[PDB]
Amino acid sequence: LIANQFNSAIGKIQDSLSSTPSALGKLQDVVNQNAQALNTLVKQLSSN
Amino acid sequence: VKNKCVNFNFNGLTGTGVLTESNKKFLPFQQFGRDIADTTDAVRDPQTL
Repeated sequence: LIANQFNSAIGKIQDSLSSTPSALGKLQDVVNQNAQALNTLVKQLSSN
Repeated sequence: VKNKCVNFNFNGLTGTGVLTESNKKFLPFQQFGRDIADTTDAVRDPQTL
């Protein structure tokens, strides 16, 4: 019984991750913020 | 002179870099091309268009 519950839970984990697209936002936001900072720095070259 | 680091002076626009045959298709009323950081990255040769 414990073996079947464990295997079923792992399979539900992988296809739930495969379905929901907004799962990894904790990582993604980090990347976004860094890129966004660099972006503003570049356009500060175009100010008088 | 192309594919060499040269000092270019195109109609008073001054700079340093490598001139390369491009793939950008200018419209006939345009004579420059700028970057996000306001640096020219495409230019039209005033003698041979």
